[PDB]
Amino acid sequence: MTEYKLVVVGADGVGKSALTIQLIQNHFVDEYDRTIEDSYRKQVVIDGETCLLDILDTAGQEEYSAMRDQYMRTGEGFLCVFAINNTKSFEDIHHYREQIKRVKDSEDVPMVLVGNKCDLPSRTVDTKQAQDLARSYGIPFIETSAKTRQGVDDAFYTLVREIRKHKE
Ligand SMILES: Nc1nc2c(ncn2[C@@H]2O[C@H](COP(=O)(O)OP(=O)(O)O)[C@@H](O)[C@H]2O)c(=O)[nH]1
Ligand SMILES: [Mg+2]
Repeated sequence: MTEYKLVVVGADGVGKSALTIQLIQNHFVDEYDRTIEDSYRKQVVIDGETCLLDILDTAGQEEYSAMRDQYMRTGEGFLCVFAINNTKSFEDIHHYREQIKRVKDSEDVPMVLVGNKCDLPSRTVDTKQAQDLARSYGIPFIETSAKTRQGVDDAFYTLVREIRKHKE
């Protein structure tokens, strides 16, 4: 049974926890403590392959965790999430990409740029901005809404496909 070890990163409030729970539990969580970091596991079928997902929902807290360390070290792909109504969160993305490059000592890490909250009308980052940024990195860009499930499987599955390419 293939396992994929994914990590969800991004600024506070972008929806990292909502997207992870929406994937795992198929419901949209209104409020979830911003300082809570946890791992989730679900067996799924991606493209006809049954596999295990093992997902760390980061909170970027400073107290030490040894789980945090192993997933950064052993994690195989990363979701870099910003919100489309949050210009500062899109500006924060570079910091997170550079941190992942450092942990993997590599410019080629499986990674997907996710622009969350696409159910909102007050959009300050347009698709081209985000598409230009993902092309710069050579990684996919996927629009998500944790609230209605739009793109949620696509974001997590596309990353797994990025992991598959790397493993070849
Ligand atoms: N409208 C909308 N709100 C969202 C979406 N995802 C998350 N939120 C809301 O944004 C806030 C932060 O979400 P949370 O999952 O705690 O973000 P985190 O800090 O990245 O873990 C919460 O109030 C969520 O209800 C979304 O797709 N659409
Ligand atoms: Mg959270």
